[PDB]
This record gives sequence, C-alpha cells and structure tokens, in this order.
Amino acid sequence: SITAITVENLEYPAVVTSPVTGKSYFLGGAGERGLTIEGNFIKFTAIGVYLEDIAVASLAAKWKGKSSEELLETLDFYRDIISGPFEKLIRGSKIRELSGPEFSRKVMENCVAHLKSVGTYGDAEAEAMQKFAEAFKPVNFPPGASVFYRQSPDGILGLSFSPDTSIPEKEAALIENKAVSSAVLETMIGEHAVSPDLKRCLAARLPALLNEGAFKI
Ligand SMILES: O=C1C[C@@H](c2ccc(O)cc2)Oc2cc(O)ccc21
Repeated sequence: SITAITVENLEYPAVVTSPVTGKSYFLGGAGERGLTIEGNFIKFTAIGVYLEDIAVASLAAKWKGKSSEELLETLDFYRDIISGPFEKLIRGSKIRELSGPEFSRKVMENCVAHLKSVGTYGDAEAEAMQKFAEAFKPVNFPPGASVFYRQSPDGILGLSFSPDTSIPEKEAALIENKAVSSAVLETMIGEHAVSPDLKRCLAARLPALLNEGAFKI
C-alpha cells in the first residue's frame, strides 16, 4: 500500500531491512536539505526517514482518525515520531560532494543547537558529539554516497557510511548517549526545524496506515 520517492535522482525505496538489527522500516517520508546563500537554495543532500513497522500500532494510539492538515500543525505528533518506542532509520544520499567533516559540521551544528535548546548538552553528550564527528573524519561523500543513521529506542545511534545508496552490512560506529540519539531526527522534523519537507510527507502518508493499526512482511 506504501510507495517510493525519488529526490533529485536519488531513490528512496518503499521499504527496507537493516543488515544490522534485521528490523524492517517503511519510508515515512523523503525530502532534501541544502544551503541558502544569496536567496538561492542549493540542495546538497537528499533525505529519507524510515520508521520501523511497529510504529503504526504505536502512533495509532493517538493519531489515528486524523488527517494530514490536522497532524501537520500538531507538534506532539512529531515528538511522538522522533521519540517513538521503535527504531527509526534516516538515509542521507549526497547530491553534491561533501567531505566527512565539511558535512558532519553542519549536522553537529544544529544538534548541539537543540541539545542546549533543552539543557541536555553536558559533558557526556559533549563527548558523544566528539565521537560523532570522529566517525565522519575518514569519510567523503560524492553524489550517491549515503550516511545511515540508526536511532535505536535503547538510546543508541548507529552510524554507517556508504559509497552508494545501498545500506552497508556492518556499522561505522555506535554513539551511546540517549540525548544525541534523537538529536538528528529532531533537527529535521522537530519543532524548530524550519523546512516542512519531511513534516508534510509524514503528515501525508501515515494516516493511510494508521487506519489498519498494524504492519509486517
Ligand atoms: O542532511 C543534512 C545536510 C547537512 C549539510 C548541508 C550543507 C552543507 O554544505 C553540509 C552539510 O546539514 C544538515 C544539518 C542537520 O542538523 C541535519 C541534516 C542535515
């Protein structure tokens, strides 16, 4: 019942299965991110957000029987996606070649931004971020190079890099800090995430599922 999304010739499948935790996610929504200089928006990377199947049953708890327009203006609904008792997978596939650090910089930027936004950015979180950046250093992402973030409900972030848009088998690293976990996703679909790219998508495709209250295969 669920379909795919190509964002600037970078395709995001309808479903996916982690070689790491054998879970199976569904494309919640795709989108793209980039920079705005001189009123021009140059897109650098595509972005798709995946939710584990067990997410429908969970969100159905309070979001079923509501429509796109309705959820889209509801913040809680997102705090629920980002902090849901389930794994979320976020895949960023480059549109413009960026190095590990060049990129890991903008990302780490909005993160700490939020961490302080809610008084969670302390020593531990700080080390976790150091680590976060130590992971991206050896890397580089020419177009098609994907980064895979696994946000585990157990308060862990699974970092894994690729030269193309196919998920790797093993992971680059694991950042074990509950805060830093949600961070990424929060910076993309959170309250303070200006772009309605991911938000509109999620708001549009989930009710279709939420009406059945289940998911698997
Ligand atoms: O998916 C991206 C792209 C990234 C980025 C854009 C332009 C650039 O030059 C380097 C990195 O910024 C981000 C910041 C975030 O908090 C979350 C996701 C992203």
